[PDB]
Amino acid sequence: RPAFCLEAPYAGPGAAAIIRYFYNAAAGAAQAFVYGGVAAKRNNFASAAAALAACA
Repeated sequence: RPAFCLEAPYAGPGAAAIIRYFYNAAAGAAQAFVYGGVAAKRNNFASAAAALAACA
């Protein structure tokens, strides 16, 4: 499992309210989070499926 899959989700400083997915390693699950539209980190995916494919 890539190390970035352990990062906490990062909304960043933007003002958009975009639904994105992160891998929650403790939950063994991809979960939705709000991304502000800038300054993304790597644990940040378009869908649950893309999160799981990278990290599960």
